[PDB]
Amino acid sequence: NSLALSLTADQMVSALLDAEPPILYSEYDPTRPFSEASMMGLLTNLADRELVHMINWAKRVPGFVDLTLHDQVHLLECAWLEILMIGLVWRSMEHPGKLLFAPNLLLDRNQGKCVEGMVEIFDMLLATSSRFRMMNLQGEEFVCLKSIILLNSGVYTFTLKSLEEKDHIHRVLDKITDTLIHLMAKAGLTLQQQHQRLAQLLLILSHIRHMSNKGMEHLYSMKCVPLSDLLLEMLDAHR
Amino acid sequence: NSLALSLTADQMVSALLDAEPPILYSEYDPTRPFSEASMMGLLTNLADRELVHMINWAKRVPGFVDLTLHDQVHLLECAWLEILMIGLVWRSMEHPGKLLFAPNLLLDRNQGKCVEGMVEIFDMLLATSSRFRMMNLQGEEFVCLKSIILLNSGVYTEEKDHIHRVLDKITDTLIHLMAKAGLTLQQQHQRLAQLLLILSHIRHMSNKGMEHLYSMKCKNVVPLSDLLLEMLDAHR
Amino acid sequence: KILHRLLQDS
Amino acid sequence: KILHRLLQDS
Ligand SMILES: O=S(=O)(Oc1ccc(I)cc1)[C@@H]1C[C@@H]2O[C@H]1C(c1ccc(O)cc1)=C2c1ccc(O)cc1
Ligand SMILES: O=S(=O)(Oc1ccc(I)cc1)[C@@H]1C[C@@H]2O[C@H]1C(c1ccc(O)cc1)=C2c1ccc(O)cc1
Repeated sequence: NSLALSLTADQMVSALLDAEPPILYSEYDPTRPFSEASMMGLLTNLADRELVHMINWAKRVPGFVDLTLHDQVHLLECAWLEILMIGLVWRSMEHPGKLLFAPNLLLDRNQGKCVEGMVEIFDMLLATSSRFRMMNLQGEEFVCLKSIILLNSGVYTFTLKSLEEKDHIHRVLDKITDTLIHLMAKAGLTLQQQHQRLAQLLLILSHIRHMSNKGMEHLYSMKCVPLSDLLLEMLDAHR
Repeated sequence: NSLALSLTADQMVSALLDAEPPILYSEYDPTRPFSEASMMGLLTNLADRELVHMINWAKRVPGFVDLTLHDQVHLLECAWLEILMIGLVWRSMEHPGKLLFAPNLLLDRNQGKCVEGMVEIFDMLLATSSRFRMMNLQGEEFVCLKSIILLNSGVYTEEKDHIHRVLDKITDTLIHLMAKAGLTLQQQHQRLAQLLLILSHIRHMSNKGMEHLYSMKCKNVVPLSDLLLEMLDAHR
Repeated sequence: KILHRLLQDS
Repeated sequence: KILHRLLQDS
C-alpha cells in the first residue's frame, strides 16, 4: 500500500514544498572575466552539486520510492536536465532578460554568447521564464510541474512487472493533476480557466523537453571542459 | 481578429476533421524492407509526399492562416516530424506491436533493427501507440492533439497571444468532446492531463529522431528531397 | 525556401 | 553507478 495515492491534495503540496532542494551558490566572482570554458566549468560545477540535491529531493517525491531502484535510475537519467531547467526558469521569473543560475550568477542573454551554440538554449530558457511570469506561476504549481517531469519524462522509455510499475506512475500523475486543479480552484479561476491554465502548464513541459534534448545534444559533444563523474553517467544515458 | 475564436466547439471539430490529410500508400515493391537503404528509401518517399498534404492541412487549421507567413514557416519546421509521428501512432493503434506506416507497409520492431539506431525510436513509437489504445483515444481527440502540436511546438522559439488564444480554444474543444462523451469533471481534467503529457514524449521522439535524420543525411544513405532537406536543416 | 512557395499556393 | 549508490544511500 503506497502513501502517494493516500495523501490529499493539500498534503501533496505540503510534501512537495517541504522536499524542495535549496538554491546553491556558484563559484563565480566578477573580478575574473570568464571565457567559454570558464563559464562552462561553473555551470558544470553548479549542476553537479544540484544533482546530489535533486537525487535526494526525488526520494521525497510521493511515489518515487515505491519504484524499483533500476526504474528510479531511469527516471532521473532521463529527466535530470529537465528538472534543472525548470528550476532555473523558476528562479529567473523576477529577472527579465536574465537567467539566475545562482544568487551570484545572473547571466545576460549577451553573456550566453560566450559559448558557441549556447545562445539558442538561453533564448528558449528566457522565453520559458517569460511565460511563467505572464502566467504568474505559483510555487505550489511549480513543485507539481517539477515532480510531474520526474514521473512522466521516462515512463514511456523503459515484463508484466515492468507494466505494473507504469500503472503506479499514472496513478500518482493523475493525483498530481487533481492537486493542480485544486490549487486553481482555491485561486478563484472558473472551470474554463482551470482547464485552460492546466493545459498551458502541461504544454510548457513539451518545451522543457525540447530544451533538454537540444541541450543534451551539445553536452555530449563538448565532452569530446571536462565533465563531472556523476554528470557523465547522466549523459551516457542519452548517448 | 481571427475566425478561429468565433468558431464554436462542434464547428472546431468538423473543421479539423475535414482538413484531415489522407492516408497515403507506400511504393508497391513487394519486397519486405530488411535493408538500411530500402527502409530509408520507402520512409523518405512516403514522408516527402505526406509533407505536401501537411502543408495544406496546416493552412486549414483554424488560426494558422491568420499568422504571418514567416510564423507559419517556423511552426511547420518545428513540428513536422511530430505531426508525422502522431499520425503514424494513431494509424498503428489497431495494430498492436506493429507500425502502420502505410496500409501496404507494416513494420515491427524486428525490421527496425535493420537500420542501426532505428529500433529505439520504434519502441517509443509502439509504446505511444499502445498508450493511445489503452486510453481509447478518439479521432476527434487526435485531430485536436495534432493541431495543438502545430501551434505549440514552435511558439517560444502579438503573435504569441493569438496562438495562446487558439490553444485555449482547442483546450475548450477537448473538454467539450470529453463532456459530450459523458466523462465526469474529475475524469475530464485527468484525461486532459494524460493527453498533453504524451505530447512531451512525442516531442522527445521527434528530437531523437531528428538527430539521426540530419546524421544519415550527412552520410547520404538515401537521396533526400530538397523539401525534406530544408525541413531538416531548420533543426540546426 | 520551398516551404515558402508551398504555403502560398492558392 | 554513482546514481545507483546515492539513490540507495542510507
Ligand atoms: O542545455 S544547456 O544549455 O547545456 C548546454 C551547454 C552548452 C552548450 I554549446 C549547449 C547547451 C544547460 C542549461 C543551463 O545552461 C546549460 C547548463 C549546464 C548544465 C550542465 C552542464 O554540465 C553545463 C551547463 C545550465 C544549467 C541549467 C540549470 C541549472 O540548474 C544548472 C545549469
Ligand atoms: O526517427 S525516425 O525513426 O527516423 C529515423 C531514421 C533513422 C534512424 I538510425 C532513426 C530514426 C522517423 C519516424 C518514422 O520513422 C522515421 C520516419 C522517417 C521519416 C522521414 C524520413 O526521411 C525517414 C524516416 C518515420 C515516419 C513516420 C511517420 C511518417 O508518416 C513517415 C515516416
